[PDB]
Amino acid sequence: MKHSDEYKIRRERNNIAVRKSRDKAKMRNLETQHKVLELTAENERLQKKVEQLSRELSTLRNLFK
Amino acid sequence: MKHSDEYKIRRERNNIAVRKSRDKAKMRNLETQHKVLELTAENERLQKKVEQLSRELSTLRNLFKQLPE
DNA sequence: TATATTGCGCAATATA
DNA sequence: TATATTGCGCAATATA
Repeated sequence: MKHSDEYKIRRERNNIAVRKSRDKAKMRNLETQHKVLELTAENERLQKKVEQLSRELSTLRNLFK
Repeated sequence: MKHSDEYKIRRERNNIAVRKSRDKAKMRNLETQHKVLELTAENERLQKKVEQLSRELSTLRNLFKQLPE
């Protein structure tokens, strides 16, 4: 029923709502992808810190010898 | 929209390709969500280890500085 | 030549 | 009444 002016307005508003809904869904998907990058970097940083602390513990303990 | 047989064949092939591409993208999203769960559990393990070792080092440093010269 | 990926429209459906 | 979400599809673009 493309000719009705009420139809044209309804499609106009739904197209706006559809694009808004899909935009939000895309941002949620990107946020999840970004969380993977953040956690990967943070886990690498924490592993480096584990290794640094272990080196410092071993150096300090060598003062016993 | 042509509407030749060549056009109908091209639309059919693209429609199949679109569904296959969307299925793959949705599966990637599911894998990414699982990856977040795996990395969060690993992050919690690493935070606990860093805290444990930091306390151990702090206590050992305190012991050594209680020594006289 | 082809398939893969993408933003979008439509209408049905879900929800307020 | 309204906006929000989604299966199906289209055509432009990206890629092989």
